[PDB]
Amino acid sequence: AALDRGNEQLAREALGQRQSYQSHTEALGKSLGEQRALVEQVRGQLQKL
Amino acid sequence: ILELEAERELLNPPPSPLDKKFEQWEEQQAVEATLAAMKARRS
Repeated sequence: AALDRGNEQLAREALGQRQSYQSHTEALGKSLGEQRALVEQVRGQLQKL
Repeated sequence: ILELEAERELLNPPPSPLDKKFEQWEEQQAVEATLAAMKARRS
């Protein structure tokens, strides 16, 4: 919505701002991809014991 | 007093001046558009 004015500099500022949040989102998405795969195996071990 | 004022500011960071400029611009756009519609509707 901010690009409507026609000043692309503020658009560049916002786009450069969101990149840190994108990087953080990817960083957490990487960690979840392995924690989810590990908790299942722990649950299986408990079930057999 | 200043120590406590800064210490509570550290825990919850204040918003960036860029955010304040953006929200001020949004408010100005909203009020300008609304007053334009105000002038156009009675006409």
